Amino acid sequence: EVKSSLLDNMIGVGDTVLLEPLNEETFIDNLKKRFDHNEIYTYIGSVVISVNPYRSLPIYSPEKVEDYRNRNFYELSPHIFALSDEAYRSLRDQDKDQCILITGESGAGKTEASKLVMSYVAAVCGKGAEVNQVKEQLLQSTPVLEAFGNAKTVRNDNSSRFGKYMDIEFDFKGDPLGGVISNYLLEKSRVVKQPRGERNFHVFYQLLSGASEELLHKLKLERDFSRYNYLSLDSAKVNGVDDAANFRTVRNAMQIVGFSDPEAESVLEVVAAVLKLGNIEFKPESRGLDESKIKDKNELKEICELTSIDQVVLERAFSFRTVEVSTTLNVAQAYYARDALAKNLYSRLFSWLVNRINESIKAQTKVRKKVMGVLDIYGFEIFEDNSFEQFIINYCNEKLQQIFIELTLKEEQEEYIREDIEWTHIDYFNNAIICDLIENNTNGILAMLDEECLRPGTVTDETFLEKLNQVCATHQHFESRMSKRFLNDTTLPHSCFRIQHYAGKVLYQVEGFVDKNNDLLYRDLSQAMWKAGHALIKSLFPEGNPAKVNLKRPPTAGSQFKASVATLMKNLQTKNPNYIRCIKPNDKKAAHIFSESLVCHQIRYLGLLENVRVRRAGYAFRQAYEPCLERYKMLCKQTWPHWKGPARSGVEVLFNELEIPVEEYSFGRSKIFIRNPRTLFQLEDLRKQRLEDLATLIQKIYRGWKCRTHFLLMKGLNDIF
Amino acid sequence: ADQLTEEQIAEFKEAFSLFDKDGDGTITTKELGTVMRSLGQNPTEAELQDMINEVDADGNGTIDFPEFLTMMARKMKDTDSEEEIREAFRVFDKDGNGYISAAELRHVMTNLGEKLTDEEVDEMIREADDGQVNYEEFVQMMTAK
Repeated sequence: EVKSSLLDNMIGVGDTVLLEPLNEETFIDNLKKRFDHNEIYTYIGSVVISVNPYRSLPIYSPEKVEDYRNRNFYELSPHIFALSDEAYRSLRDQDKDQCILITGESGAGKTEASKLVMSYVAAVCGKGAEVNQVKEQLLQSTPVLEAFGNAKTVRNDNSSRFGKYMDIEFDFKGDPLGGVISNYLLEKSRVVKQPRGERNFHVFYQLLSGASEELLHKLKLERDFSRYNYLSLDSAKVNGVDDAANFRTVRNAMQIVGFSDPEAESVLEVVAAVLKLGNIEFKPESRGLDESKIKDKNELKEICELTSIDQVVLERAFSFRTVEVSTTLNVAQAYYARDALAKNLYSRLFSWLVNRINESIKAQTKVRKKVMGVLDIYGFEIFEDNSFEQFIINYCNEKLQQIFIELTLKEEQEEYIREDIEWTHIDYFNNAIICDLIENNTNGILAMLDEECLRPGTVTDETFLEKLNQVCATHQHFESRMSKRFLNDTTLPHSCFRIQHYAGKVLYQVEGFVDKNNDLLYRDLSQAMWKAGHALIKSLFPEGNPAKVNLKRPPTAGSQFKASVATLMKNLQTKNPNYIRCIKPNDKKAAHIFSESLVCHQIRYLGLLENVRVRRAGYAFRQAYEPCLERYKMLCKQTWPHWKGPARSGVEVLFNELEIPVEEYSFGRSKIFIRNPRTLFQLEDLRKQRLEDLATLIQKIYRGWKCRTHFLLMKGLNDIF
Repeated sequence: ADQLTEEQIAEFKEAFSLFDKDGDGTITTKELGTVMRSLGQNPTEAELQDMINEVDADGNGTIDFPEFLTMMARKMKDTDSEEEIREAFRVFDKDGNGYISAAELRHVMTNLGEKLTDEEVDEMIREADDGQVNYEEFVQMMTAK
């Protein structure tokens, strides 16, 4: 055991539940006060707040990985090793599965946090070398995941447009067997359309940049971003990004992950089909009620030569639809399919790549396995121009927070009953009204956006918004130009709606919501692609097998996510969760700069102040009667040195001695509860000033014994009479 | 009227003398804590500085023997336990083993209270043996008596 406390030599305040007053002012000024002392980790109860130092700090020492070994939170200063410890001990002793949820803006260190969690675990789990046979494949795999899943937005030059899960698998003894990597919620829309200033995924620009002309001639490509629609002319070269170099780094990484050069070559063929697949244009057939028709077949011809598919079947695919018969598609309906084939060929390949990596470190043996995992989902996004893409990222952050704010509230209420303490209803922010506003299947935005895409009639963005305005109007968390806030703000213009999240109000632009929501992969495309000669392309499209049931598809795009976010919340609940809130102090990757402006935004995004109100829950401090006495018994002259035993009554008579009012605390069946920190800081101050009297006692007594001993010895040597 | 007794008054001069070197007949300010402590006294340097500011308005450091006596008469009633000084250490113990880290002793004895000097805490240490220090063996040492 050990008799320590994080209140000792506390810089600022370590567990922000001891904050008083609790405003955003005092919060920003405390992760700055700590930050300046290299105290980047801060607690909200069992949660760690990680502000990126943008340097190496000497707190990741081997002596820490052991100092934080098998110790509770309060026993030491805040550190990420306290979360990794709770996780490992829970994994080890309860045979539980651990998910570690990392949230925040890119560059906040979410890549670094996961590496410090798993590098702690290797150090304490005994079989560290075998664990790190896994952390290396997961590393060497990063530059591929990035090329296919990261992209340059108007605020992040390397943002991950997907949810990232990785874990390491042990058996019920502690012997590691392998790892997994999972991909979630890919922004398939980014393939086909992007906004201005932003950029498509990396792998397109890495390929065209650093593929030798010989390699660009096997794929019917050319170094000219101005020739491709799915790529952008101006926004295609980023500051300090050498896609040529990155491509050599993605070509290497596949080699060491385990890709036969046929496999790799057949991967870069599919990036080449999808890039060139957005060059296909269509025009009406002799056309007010008529059909669609290609413009050119040259790029289509190249796609067929490359993919080994049959032009006749794609020609027929992009234009007809055999169902139930073979209805012909409108021109719009035909572009929607040239895209749907593009994004549902990129995503199916990215997910393919992920499961081609996991074959390496899949756990061979079929025995029960515990899991030590990290979920790095993508940070909240308030852009200047918010679109359908951000809607998902923010709806995903709202599902995760509601799931968390209620779990946290449930477990605090579950403790106040163990100690026979009364509950006080926390007038908090139930996050569910925004979820309901979004994901409801009757009056939802998703359902009513899908419902405008199921119309054979003519539907544009302004009908979907003027649908929202009709039914979403009275929802106090929905405000538009014709719906109706009572605040003196300039009126909203057309073609936008604003809703209130847990992270604040976000203004969404409707241009694209209908196009970005049409993900219609009708069977004629899966079937024409199952007829390919490409061992890869035919493997991504199994519904193209005529044998397989012709059932349906995921009818919509917003539907395809509401189900994909559902399987995530359902997997994450089956696990023991801990959380890391990663924060950037400066946009400029600077070491010791802390901008109160930029950090406060993330305090909103991460929803941190509700965590404090939720975890405070009235009484902010609690401690078991035993250590609470051994620590403060020296403050009255009735407990010093003993006792009063037992501890509940010794503490009672201690407080009724310091004249501290009875309204300021409460007696639990094992722990003493204190409402406001301003009391606990009064006890921890008196202790600071009592210990200055204990030191003075030892000091005064060593000085007396040293002098009395120096004197009698001296006057014992007076025997020279 | 001190209130004190002669056999005491015997004990104290023995000690008073050898600090009184000049024959001018007094111990210096700085000569009072070492003669106090030399006969069963454990006074805080603050208490000592109080005493000084009381006697000496003569602008020099001089103390007579009766005022000395009446500076020693109350302090005998100033008992100081042993389970106190034993707990004062246990407060500064990472574990409950009774072994205190020699550094966390130097830290305390040099950062809290009446700071001890660099040479005090070194020789305190070399009297307390051996990377650690058995503060429970150190207290009997200083309190056997």
